[PDB]
Amino acid sequence: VRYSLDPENPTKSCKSRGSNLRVHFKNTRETAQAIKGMHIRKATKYLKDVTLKKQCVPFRRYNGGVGRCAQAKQWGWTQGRWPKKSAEFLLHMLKNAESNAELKGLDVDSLVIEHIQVNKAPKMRRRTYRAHGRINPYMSSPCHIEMILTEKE
RNA sequence: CCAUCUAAGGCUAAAUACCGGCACGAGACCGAUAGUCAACAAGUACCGUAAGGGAAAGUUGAAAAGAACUUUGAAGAGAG
Ligand SMILES: [Mg+2]
Ligand SMILES: [Mg+2]
Ligand SMILES: [Mg+2]
Ligand SMILES: [Mg+2]
Ligand SMILES: [Mg+2]
Ligand SMILES: [Mg+2]
Ligand SMILES: [Mg+2]
Ligand SMILES: [Mg+2]
Ligand SMILES: [Mg+2]
Repeated sequence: VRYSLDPENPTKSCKSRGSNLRVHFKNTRETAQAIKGMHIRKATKYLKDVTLKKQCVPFRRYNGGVGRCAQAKQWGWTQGRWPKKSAEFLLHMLKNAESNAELKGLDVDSLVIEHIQVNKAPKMRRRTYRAHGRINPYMSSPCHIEMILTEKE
């Protein structure tokens, strides 16, 4: 499969990908943008402590109705959240990428997230029941995610 | 006055008609939202107590040669 961005050199880079993940697209996009260029260990720690609710993911684009929190100051924002499902999905994929690098014989401790991208996957349909005998959709919003790690000093 | 038939009984092929049926041939027609509703397990799924109503849906590749094997993950799912 082809990636949206090609790495500057394929020798010092590893790739990971997932499709039709059953996690919210907007939450996943926000937490992916939160970890756009961190070191691998830093990103792992950040996602872990997001799950334990010690640091927040700032919601910048899809922020309508998102409440304020005190941990967005360190991001220079006002609205932050703690999406643990997307955090753990990204954690699993980061682990997969780390294993990928260790297979390709890359220095694990020098990897940074070069390119991360979240798309919208095909949606799956459910039904909800409203007043006066009416039915509206109950669609979910899965996502496809790709990630590239690159050796930097 | 003329003209023309012989009712109240019966039979009779051909020339004529044919959006059903069997078997065929063709077209300045349509080309999968078109052409029959129906190119496909279509009067099927499904709805209505019933009379009845009634869809959506074609295309890998020349050939499955349909991805052995290694690796991360519980797996989906990935990298080679
Ligand atoms: Mg409002
Ligand atoms: Mg209801
Ligand atoms: Mg009701
Ligand atoms: Mg007579
Ligand atoms: Mg007679
Ligand atoms: Mg007769
Ligand atoms: Mg002829
Ligand atoms: Mg077409
Ligand atoms: Mg097609």
